[PDB]
This record gives sequence, structure tokens and C-alpha cells, in this order.
Amino acid sequence: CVERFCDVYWEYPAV
Amino acid sequence: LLVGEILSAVLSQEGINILTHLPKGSAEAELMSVVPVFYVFHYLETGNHWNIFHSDPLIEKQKLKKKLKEGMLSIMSYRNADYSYSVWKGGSASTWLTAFALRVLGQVNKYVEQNQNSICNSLLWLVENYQLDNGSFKENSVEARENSLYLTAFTVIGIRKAFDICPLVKIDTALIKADNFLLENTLPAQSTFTLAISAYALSLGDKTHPQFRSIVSALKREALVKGNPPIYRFWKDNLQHKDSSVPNTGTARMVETTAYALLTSLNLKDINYVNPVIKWLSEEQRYGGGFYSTQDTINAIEGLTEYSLLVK
Ligand SMILES: *Cc1cccc(C*)c1
Repeated sequence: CVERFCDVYWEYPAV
Repeated sequence: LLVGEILSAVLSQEGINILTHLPKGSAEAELMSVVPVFYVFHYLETGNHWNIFHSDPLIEKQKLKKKLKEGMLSIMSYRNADYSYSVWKGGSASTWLTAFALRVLGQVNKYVEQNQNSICNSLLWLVENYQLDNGSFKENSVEARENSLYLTAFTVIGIRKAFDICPLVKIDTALIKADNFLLENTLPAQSTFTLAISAYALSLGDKTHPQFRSIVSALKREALVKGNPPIYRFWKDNLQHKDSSVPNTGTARMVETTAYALLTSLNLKDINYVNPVIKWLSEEQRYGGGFYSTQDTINAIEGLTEYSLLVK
């Protein structure tokens, strides 16, 4: 499991 | 250490294990062979980590300086009579490659002194034959602006790294004009990659310019993060509004963009912001010290080295 790509999100989400 | 992989790899006389294929006899391959040796020397010298060697410090410093010097002689084989550089010996000159050679030689000058006049000749060739009136750079003979933004940023990086060796007014002027092209054409952005390379290039000059600060803030608004507060921070190459998905694995353009974001932030001394970025880069690094390709590898190594000197 590559944890650094688990639950990644945009810090300033467009919506 | 963050610089542990390249340090071990350079001291062993082995390659840094970049994933991409570098053709034998290409100028890029030779430039990339001297790259890891420089950043090691730069870390050991500037950080004062000759302590690492319990044998003879002066003999080991001389041994690296010799390797650094051997890399320089190899790069000179790709230099033309007009002091431009070619990707293959005897092939036509490349503005891109000439800009890449100036970055490496400009950096190496710090510890192994270059021929000042030779660097001047390469800089003047670059500025007088391949900078347009608008300040952008072209190569030898929406999508157009992206290409122009990329090459200009890449060329500005090369010129900035070699500038103190040959600070002539014609070159100073070229930088002013090239910087103004980047300041005027970077926002609104078309990709995070082009935004990031522009930001880093501008970060090597006047860090107080208002449009440079808007470009940087626009880049920070493209940040991907994991955790709350962020444990990791990184960038992908496409803007959120063009592609609002979150990435599942790494790429070359992702690491390169992230590296330019990191180097921009270190030049602004934003040490709190950077820790989650180096954490991510540290895990994307391969055994040996390399990443996916050449340009993501050079800038990521620079980022890791400069962070290590700033923090340790
Ligand atoms: C290991 C793992 C699999 C799927 C999703 C996550 C967040 C982690």
C-alpha cells in the first residue's frame, strides 16, 4: 500500500 | 539524511538510477552524470560534512573535485565553435541544451572555476540569436504560449545560474525582458507545470515583484495534500479546473512540477510550507537517488540538498 496517494485531496478545492 | 542516496551512490562511483533511458553519447547523459557529483560536493562543502570521512578529508575533497573536472571536459566535447552546444556532437545547436549546460557549468563554477570567457560566449550566443523582441526564447528550426513560456523559463534558469560569472549589460537586459515575458504571460495559467517552471525561474531574480507573488500564490492554490494538517504536499502537472481528479501514483511531470514548487518556496525561505513537500519527494526517490527522468531528477536533488543545508 502506497500511503502517500491514500486520501489525497486538493488543498484549495474548486467547489 | 535526505541526501543519503546520492551521497552513497557518488562515493561508490555508481549511477543514481534514473528510470528513463538516456541514449549513449548524448550531451544530456553527460550533463546528468556530473549533476549528482556536484550536489554531493555542494552538500559536503557548504554544510561542512567532510567529518563524514574519518580517513583523509583533503584527499577525498580532491578526489571529488577531479571527478567534477572530468565531467566538465566531457561536456566541452559538445561545444561548437560559436560556443553553443549540440545534443549530439556535430549536430545542430540547441538553445535548450545550451541553457542546460549553462545551469550545470554555472553551478559547478562555485567549486571548480569555469573559463569565464567561454561562459560569456555561450550566454551572448544564446541572448543575441534566440531571444525574440517580446523577451521570450525560441529553439533552432494556446500551445505556442505554453512552449514559449517553457523554453523562456528554462533558459532564464540557465542564465541566472551562470549570470554572476558574466554580468554584462546585454545579458542583464535579456533577463529583464525575459522575466517581463514570464510576468506578463504566466497568468491566467494553462498548466501547473508551466506555472511552476515560470515561478521558479522568476524566484531566481526579483522576489518582491507583485506579479511574481501572484504567480506563486496561484501555484500554492494548486497544491495537493494528504492529511489534516498536511503530512504530504505535492503538485501534479495539470490545473485543478482542467482536471479535478486526484492522482493515484507518481509521474515525471508530477515530480518536476513539485520540485519547481519546492525550489521556489526555499528561495522565499518558507520552511514550514516545505516539510510536507520534501516528505513526499523523499518517498518518490528511488534507490540510488534518481527519480523518473532527467529534469525531475535534477530539480528534486537540488531541492533535497538545499533543504538539508537550510535545516541541518
Ligand atoms: C492501503 C490503501 C488502500 C486503499 C485506500 C487507502 C486510502 C489505502
